[PDB]
Amino acid sequence: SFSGYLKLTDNVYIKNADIVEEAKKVKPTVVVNAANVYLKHGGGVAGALNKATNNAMQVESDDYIATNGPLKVGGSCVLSGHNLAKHCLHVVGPNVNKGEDIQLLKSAYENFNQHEVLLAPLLSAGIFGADPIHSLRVCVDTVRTNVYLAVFDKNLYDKLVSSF
Ligand SMILES: CC(C)[C@H](Nc1ncnc2[nH]ccc12)c1ccc2c(c1)S(=O)(=O)CCC2
Repeated sequence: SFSGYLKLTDNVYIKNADIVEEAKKVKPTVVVNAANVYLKHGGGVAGALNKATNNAMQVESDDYIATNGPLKVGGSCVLSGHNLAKHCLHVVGPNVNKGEDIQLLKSAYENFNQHEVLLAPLLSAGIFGADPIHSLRVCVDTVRTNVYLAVFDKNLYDKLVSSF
């Protein structure tokens, strides 16, 4: 199971950890990917999860987009978790560096409520340009299911916990 997490609320937990390493250790039912609408897993969390699958996540993702078209910002899709989890929930948070509306961050976190328990990153943080403190607050105020957040930066983890 999940270990070494700090409990923030009745249902939100947080740890300073690499989500790829956490997925390989736990093999959760659901791992969330910080996806873009095209499912092009080039960098950040998406690039790291895809590299751990030996590119099998990208091959599956390109077939999904060829059939269905792109996702919406704030939307999601369920695909295989490959060697990392039973399933991967690909969720698109708004990328502020592309001028996407930050209000769509709450819609993105609502996708988590369709799963009883998930391993996830903070949406729209990092190269998506949003304030991580804001992302954690939207997470706690929107997600009702059990979410285990992996934040791979000790300095940011300490700032998130000390300001919570
Ligand atoms: C540095 C943290 C803010 C964090 N990094 C991480 N958090 C957890 N496992 C990780 N493995 C490798 C890095 C990594 C973070 C959280 C969310 C997002 C990104 C980064 S991003 O990939 O830059 C863009 C998408 C959203």
